[PDB]
Amino acid sequence: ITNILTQKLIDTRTVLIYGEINQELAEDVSKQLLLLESISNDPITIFINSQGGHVEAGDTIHDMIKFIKPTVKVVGTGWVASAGITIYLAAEKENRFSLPNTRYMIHQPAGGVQGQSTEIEIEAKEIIRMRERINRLIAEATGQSYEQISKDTDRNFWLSVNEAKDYGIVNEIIENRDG
Amino acid sequence: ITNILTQKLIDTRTVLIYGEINQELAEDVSKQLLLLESISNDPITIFINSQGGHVEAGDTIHDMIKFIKPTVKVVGTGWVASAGITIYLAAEKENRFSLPNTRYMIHQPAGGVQGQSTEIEIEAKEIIRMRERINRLIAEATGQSYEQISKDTDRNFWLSVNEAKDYGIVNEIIENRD
Amino acid sequence: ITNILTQKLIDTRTVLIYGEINQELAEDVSKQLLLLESISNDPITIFINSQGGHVEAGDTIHDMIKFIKPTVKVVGTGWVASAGITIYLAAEKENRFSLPNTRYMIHQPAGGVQGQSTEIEIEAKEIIRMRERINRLIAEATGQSYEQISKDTDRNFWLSVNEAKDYGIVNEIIENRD
Amino acid sequence: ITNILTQKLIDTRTVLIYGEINQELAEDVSKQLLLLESISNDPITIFINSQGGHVEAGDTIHDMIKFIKPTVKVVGTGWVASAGITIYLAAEKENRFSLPNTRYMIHQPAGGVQGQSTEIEIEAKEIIRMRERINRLIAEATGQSYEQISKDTDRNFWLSVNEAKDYGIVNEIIENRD
Amino acid sequence: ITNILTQKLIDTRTVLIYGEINQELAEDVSKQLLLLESISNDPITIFINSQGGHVEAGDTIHDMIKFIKPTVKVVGTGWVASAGITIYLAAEKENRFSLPNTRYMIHQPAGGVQGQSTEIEIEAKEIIRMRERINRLIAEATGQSYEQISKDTDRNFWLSVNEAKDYGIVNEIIENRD
Amino acid sequence: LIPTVIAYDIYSRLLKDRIIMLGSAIDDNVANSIVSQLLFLDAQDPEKDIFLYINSPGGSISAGMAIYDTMNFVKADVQTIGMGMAASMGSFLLTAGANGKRFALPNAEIMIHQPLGGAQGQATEIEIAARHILKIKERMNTIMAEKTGQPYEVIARDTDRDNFMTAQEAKDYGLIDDIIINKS
Amino acid sequence: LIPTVIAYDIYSRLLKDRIIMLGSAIDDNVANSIVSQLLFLDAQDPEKDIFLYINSPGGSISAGMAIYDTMNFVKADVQTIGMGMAASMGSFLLTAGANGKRFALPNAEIMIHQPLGGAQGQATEIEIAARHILKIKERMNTIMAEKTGQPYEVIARDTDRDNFMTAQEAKDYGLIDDIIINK
Amino acid sequence: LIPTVIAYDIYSRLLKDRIIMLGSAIDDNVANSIVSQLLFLDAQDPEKDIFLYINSPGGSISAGMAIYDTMNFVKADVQTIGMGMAASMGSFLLTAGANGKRFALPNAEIMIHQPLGGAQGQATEIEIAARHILKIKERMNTIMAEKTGQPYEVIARDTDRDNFMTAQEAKDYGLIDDIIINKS
Amino acid sequence: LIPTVIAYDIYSRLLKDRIIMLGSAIDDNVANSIVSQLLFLDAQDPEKDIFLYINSPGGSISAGMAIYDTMNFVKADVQTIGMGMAASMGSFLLTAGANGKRFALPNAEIMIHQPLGGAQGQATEIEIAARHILKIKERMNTIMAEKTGQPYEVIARDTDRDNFMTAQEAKDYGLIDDIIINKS
Amino acid sequence: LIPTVIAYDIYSRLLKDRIIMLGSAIDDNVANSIVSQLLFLDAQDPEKDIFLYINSPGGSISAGMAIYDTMNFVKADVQTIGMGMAASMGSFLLTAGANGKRFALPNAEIMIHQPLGGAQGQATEIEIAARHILKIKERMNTIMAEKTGQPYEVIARDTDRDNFMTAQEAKDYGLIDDIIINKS
Amino acid sequence: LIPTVIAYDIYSRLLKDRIIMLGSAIDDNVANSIVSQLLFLDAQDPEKDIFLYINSPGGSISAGMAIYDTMNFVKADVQTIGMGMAASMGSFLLTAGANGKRFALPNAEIMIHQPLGGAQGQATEIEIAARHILKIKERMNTIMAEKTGQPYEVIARDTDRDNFMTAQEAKDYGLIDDIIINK
Ligand code: NA
Ligand code: NA
Ligand code: NA
Ligand code: NA
Ligand code: NA
Ligand code: NA
Ligand code: NA
Ligand code: NA
Ligand code: NA
Ligand code: NA
Ligand code: NA
Repeated sequence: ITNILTQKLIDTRTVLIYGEINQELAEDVSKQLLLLESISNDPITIFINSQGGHVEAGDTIHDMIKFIKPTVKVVGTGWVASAGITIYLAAEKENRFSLPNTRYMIHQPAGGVQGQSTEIEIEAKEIIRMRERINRLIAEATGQSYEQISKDTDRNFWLSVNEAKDYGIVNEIIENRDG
Repeated sequence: ITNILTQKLIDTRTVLIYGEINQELAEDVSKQLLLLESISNDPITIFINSQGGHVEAGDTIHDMIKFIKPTVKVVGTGWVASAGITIYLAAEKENRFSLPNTRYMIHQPAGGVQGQSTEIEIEAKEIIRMRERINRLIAEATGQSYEQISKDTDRNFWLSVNEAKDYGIVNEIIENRD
Repeated sequence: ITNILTQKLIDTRTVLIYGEINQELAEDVSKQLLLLESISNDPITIFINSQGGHVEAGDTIHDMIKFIKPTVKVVGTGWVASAGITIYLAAEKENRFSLPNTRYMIHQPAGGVQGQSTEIEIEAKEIIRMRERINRLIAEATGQSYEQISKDTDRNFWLSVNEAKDYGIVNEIIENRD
Repeated sequence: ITNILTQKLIDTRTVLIYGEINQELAEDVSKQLLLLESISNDPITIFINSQGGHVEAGDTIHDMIKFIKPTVKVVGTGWVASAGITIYLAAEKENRFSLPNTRYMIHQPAGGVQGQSTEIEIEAKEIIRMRERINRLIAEATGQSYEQISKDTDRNFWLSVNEAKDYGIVNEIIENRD
Repeated sequence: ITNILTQKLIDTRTVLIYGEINQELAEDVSKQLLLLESISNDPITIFINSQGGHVEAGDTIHDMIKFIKPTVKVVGTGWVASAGITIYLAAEKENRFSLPNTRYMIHQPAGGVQGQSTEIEIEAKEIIRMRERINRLIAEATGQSYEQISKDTDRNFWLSVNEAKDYGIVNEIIENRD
Repeated sequence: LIPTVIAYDIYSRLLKDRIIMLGSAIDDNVANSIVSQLLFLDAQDPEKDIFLYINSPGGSISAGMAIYDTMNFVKADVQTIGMGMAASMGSFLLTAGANGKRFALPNAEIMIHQPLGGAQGQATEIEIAARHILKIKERMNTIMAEKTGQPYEVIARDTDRDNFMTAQEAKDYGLIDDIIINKS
Repeated sequence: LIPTVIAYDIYSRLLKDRIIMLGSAIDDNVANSIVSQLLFLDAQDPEKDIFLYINSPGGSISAGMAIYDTMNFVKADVQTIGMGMAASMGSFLLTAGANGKRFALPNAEIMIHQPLGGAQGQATEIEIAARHILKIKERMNTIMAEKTGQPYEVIARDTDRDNFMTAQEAKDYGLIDDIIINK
Repeated sequence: LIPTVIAYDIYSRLLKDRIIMLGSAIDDNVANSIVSQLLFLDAQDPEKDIFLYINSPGGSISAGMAIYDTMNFVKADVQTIGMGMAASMGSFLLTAGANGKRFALPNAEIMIHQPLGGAQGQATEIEIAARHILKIKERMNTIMAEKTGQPYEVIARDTDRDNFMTAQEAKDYGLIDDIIINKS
Repeated sequence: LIPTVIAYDIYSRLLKDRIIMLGSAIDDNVANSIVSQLLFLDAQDPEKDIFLYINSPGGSISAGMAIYDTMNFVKADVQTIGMGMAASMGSFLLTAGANGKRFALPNAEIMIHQPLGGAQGQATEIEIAARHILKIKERMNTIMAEKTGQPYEVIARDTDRDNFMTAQEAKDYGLIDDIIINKS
Repeated sequence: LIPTVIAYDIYSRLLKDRIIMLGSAIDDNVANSIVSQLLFLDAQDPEKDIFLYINSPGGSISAGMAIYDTMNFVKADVQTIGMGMAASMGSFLLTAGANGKRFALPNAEIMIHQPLGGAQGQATEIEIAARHILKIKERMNTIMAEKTGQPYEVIARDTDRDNFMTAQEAKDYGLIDDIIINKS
Repeated sequence: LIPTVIAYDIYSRLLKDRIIMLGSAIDDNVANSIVSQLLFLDAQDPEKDIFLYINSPGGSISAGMAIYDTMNFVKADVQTIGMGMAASMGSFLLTAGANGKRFALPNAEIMIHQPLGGAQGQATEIEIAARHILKIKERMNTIMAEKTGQPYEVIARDTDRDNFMTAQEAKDYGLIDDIIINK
């Protein structure tokens, strides 16, 4: 009877990304996505409630979503911020949904360095590049120009569910499964 | 024999939301709701004992309750506060029950910011919006006007089980399964 | 053979409430009670050894005991205090037992507030109400008048097993299963 | 049904190396690789997201990848740095892939010593040797000369996915399973 | 299907000793060795990646390797140091292998004492004896004379994989299973 | 970095000109110092004005109340000059200066406030604490209403939450009598 | 080192020549000391200039504002000399010196800045704090615009994030009047 | 143990002979003391040389820069004597002494250095910090090139990592003018 | 618990008789005090001997080196008296006293020592630190070889690990000239 | 509670009568103070006796050994008076007083002791530490055997563990010469 | 905050009238101060009485024993006045005052006590510690029996656990000679 039970979980083709984005979470999601892919090519639904976290962990989840054969649909819930947005934006525009009570936030990446000028300088060049890479990724998936994203992510750019729709992040706001 | 046992748990179609509302709890509830939905379209009962917590986690549980096909019934127990209320109010009015020894509390959201004026200003606009969103959600589910909720949530607004009924939060106070 | 073993545990229809009353414990008890209820309508025995704890968690367990169909019998053991008493008093008087080495304690609820007068004032009104609600609950289940309970719970009111019997908390002191 | 499920995991022949490289992680990877090897000689895919960590743990994973019979393919994802690079570079050049959003970093090893000159001197000789061993390993797998790697790893040498390709670390940048 | 899976792990006759040598690790290894011995008399392979640790825990693993009937083969990987070396040197010379990226270290034991002269004196005699016991063990397994080992372990004596071979610690450097 | 110039230290030298510096959070220690200084200056010459500079975020209500009562007790007029920040008990003390002799420098911040406190223990203890702080709030509002010329309800309304004011706003409100910009 | 000389301590001796050393983070304590020193020096001789050396990373805005208002209050001209670092409130105080009497030593760093703060509690409390610090930002920018000769929008733009300047750049900017090299 | 010999403490007594002891890590506090001592000694007699003993591992660049600018500001020649260790800002200050009057004792260690710092926050903030410290590095190298007589590129190359020197090596490099062995 | 005696404290009183007490771990602070005392005593009378009592477990090598160089710098002979414990830099300073004027009390412990240090960071940084401390070790051994009359190899051998000595053993080694038992 | 009396404080006043109070754990700091006091008192008048009051639980052996050697060094007889507790190094110092001039008050506790220490590192380092402390133990026992008149083996036996004694037992043992009851 | 009155502080001023304040827990530091004060006062005038005010919860037995022995050592009579609390070593010292000159103020609390201590290590070490503290207990009881006039067994019985007394009870018991109310 745990036969018909975890079979039921796996039949939903549903992955939950709730909380801080880190390498552990990236490992769980990767496993689940790879597992679901080998079962069938049917679509996968991802519910995202994330404030963000580790950008490289976000990159992995983003790239894995595009990597697997099955079409991935995303549903934003609660909030989707920073690295969370990167993950969210991995899905094709037609497949980017949001529940009504969700807010969205994009910003430039943050970090820290201590040491010699040379060390600081090296890490500065690196975070500038990262800022550019993420901004281009956002621009591309969203329809906005690179310079628009670049200007908006200067500070914390909060968007209500409706503004996220207008901005090109969210495609369709849904309340029901359609049922 | 664990066959007829966890089958029995799942046959109850019952979800317990006890304690602090956070993303972990939102994940558990989401899993349980999605699991129960794929089994059948029979009603689901949620018992809530929560002081609240993370508002976005509360939003997820709220939206998931409305998202799934099965009708969800809520039973308030002990206390239902803040984000807990948001979850509670996801159910249709006819389906909002309370056990006798429960108190209810709505208030405006809280938070913190440190940094430059610009950063503080940005986060201030954001919490004002959140206050408005939640107040409208409460007003809508409850029957009260936006300005009434807005005025009442200025400070901690505690309600006894009977006052929560009068206010439009609770619909029916029950003691037995009938 | 774990077939005939956990079947044996569940056949006892016995729930243990040992230690601090909190929301986690309330969740365990709720699950066990709901599980036992769906199996049959046969009586359930609860052994309580609790110093108390979270009043709202105690309220949930109290209300759940009354909520389910099966008759619940309580056996006080070691000590039953505060929120523990509230749980204990959920059972009908005929069903309230105690083991010989048990002591009982009722008192008014406690808490803390920090902030503005308004915030303190709000929380004060709330704890006064809670004190009244619990005192009435005790009075009702126990046979004592509200003002008697109100006077006695002013400070820690400790009762030996025999005094708890006289007071209307305990009905029958038992040593054996019979 | 957990029959067809973990069978499915093991059928993927996929190992995930996510996070800090340490001896615990080396043990997990070693177990998985040895397990997969005894099942069949089919290729194994390793996804690496690692900032690095313990060099000797990295050495073990590197050597184990070469030790087993099955051909190992590596896919860099997120970042691959320090000890992570050593692991990545264990695969033959034809089998070194990267996902689009990955950056790469090589640098000289770091450490600490406290005590007498003699003790410090001994550990200094040791870290110089380690620097040389790793630089030669990088040079060999990458196509660059020892002196080029030696010059570049003087400080943190960050590479974008495209530069990592030009440098001889990454062979093919992929977006899909094909 | 977990039938053919952990059967596969146990069919490898492989034990991993990764990380700090302590009594817990000694217990795991002892269990695994005793388990494998009762299954058959086929050879056992031990992969060692260890910086060392507790000398008495190392002694137990060393003695257990010699105690069981099956021939034990050791493969040094990453690093093998202190108590790790003692374990490594339990295997007969013909059976002592190393992966290419491994370094080796022998040194005298370390410790601490606080108290009266008498107590310090007692513990000093004890650590001198331990130094002698370990040095003789190393000398015996390695082919070197007691006085050579004694002189070399004065400070941290680091050896590259090739020097460890020349020294008599490692017998054969391998890259593949063959 | 507290200079001793001629031996007098810098605050001692200013005290000789009847200037008291209240430049920290108000606690029992600070209160006792200020009170002693007021008592001393009045004993020396009850005819000459005292100058109380206030740059305080506030603190203990009872501690500030000791200063307040001493200000009214001494025969000498206590002039109050707000500089930097006068919040909570600090602004209360600022408003408590002698009539016509309450000033603030042009960019001084003034903040008024409902009392802050805590309550722990049983319901009875919490009620005792609540009733006590409510009483404190009410007599504070009453004294402020009196010193500003505002009606009680206005003070109660305007101190419900942190209320920040410019020196000019404090003047139009009645907390201070004028703004000193230059020595004229 | 807190060395003495004749039992005058070294700062007391410098104060006798009307020199005030502001060489730490500005808090209520430091502010009170500086204010007292300014008040004392003006009482002694309102005709002679005061010399305020500034080497501060900044600190409390209100604390610095007490010093600022006292500088304008006293009849004596307060000359400001920036040495080492004058950041945030430190550079604000530097610019607040008497006209034509604001200096910096050649290698002094000057940094200008948007106000820093915090906000905790309910939405209403956070809004109160946000409105307050925004008001502070605006009047600070206004005073700086006035002292430098820059238009308000320029100050607002240039203080959005940490803005480091050489003494020469500060002079160009109108934060100081001249660079001091010798005596 | 800070001895007081006649009323003077030992450093005060040495200051009377125009000797300043810089014998700790340089922070804002130490800087202010040294600056005040330099300012005081020059006010007393602008004609007589000042003697600055340096035994410091360095510290805050801006703090040391206050000392540096004050050294050049005062009319008196500031002689620098390195003892024990003069590293980072310590060796910078050592090289900043008056021409021909920069000395070190025979076994003094001198160490030169690229600037150390930190950067936290968003990419923009990190860039601001990086640009700032790079600017600092460049003007420090420029001043050192000037004081030593070495070309800029040589200073930049030689300060890339910790560079330890004997007194003799420092003399050959242009950092100091001569080594003192005895009083006479 | 530092007692005063006649406005001198006890160490100040002893300093008036040209006695310096080095009775703690040597750091930059202690070094600066000792250096100042040596400089002061020599300025007062370059003809009279100075008496440096040493009871130290050692400390910073560079700090001690400041004291060492100052001892040789001053014209006055610095006599050294070891009491209790003279270890590491303490025993180095003890051996550095004027020829024929290095003493220890009968039960004083002397301990000689290889330098202690640390190295952190990348391989290059660790190498820089290793080379530096090795250089320090070698010049320390050289100075000790010179002061004791022992050949370099003997000093290197005997300081490889903690080497404890009685006053008699130190005398026979060449570390001290004589054992002081009674007053002259 | 450190009171002054006339410009002296109370210990300074007692020092003027040649009384030294050793009333704490013995470390390098305390040792240096006691040593300086002994050196000072002997310089002032080598003919008059010194009075060393001992109330100490002991402490550093080398630190106490500095005091011990100084006691024997000075020409003046150092009388020792044990009060309260004289344990470890405290009782060693008590026994070290001039012959016939070692006293204890009637209820003073005396405790004798084997040396305490520590050893960390490699086997070689631990052996070095063990050999060192054993050597210390043996010379301490030797000095005690000499001062008490007990044979070495008796001291070794009786200091194996904490050995508490009454003043009377200490006197029978030879640790002290007599007990003082009154000022007669 | 130790008030001064004229370079004398308040305790120094009281010491000039031969008054010693013992107003804290007794440790080696406090003991040394009290001992020095007693030694000093007796050196100045062996004929005049000393006044020792005691307000102490007790502390180190050996430390108090230094004070005790010094009290008996000095020629001057040491009067003891108990105020507030005299417990453990505090009450022992109170009873140790000169005969007929041991007083307490009316509301002073007196508490008598068995010795407190600790023992750590091997069985031998614990036995050594136990024997030592037992010996201490026995000689303390003996001295108390002597000063109070109570038989040894009575002291041993009555100090088994914390024994609190009023000033009146302390007088009846023999710990003090009389109660002082006024001057
Ligand atoms: Na896809
Ligand atoms: Na629903
Ligand atoms: Na029922
Ligand atoms: Na392979
Ligand atoms: Na075997
Ligand atoms: Na008045
Ligand atoms: Na002015
Ligand atoms: Na100059
Ligand atoms: Na000399
Ligand atoms: Na003598
Ligand atoms: Na007497």
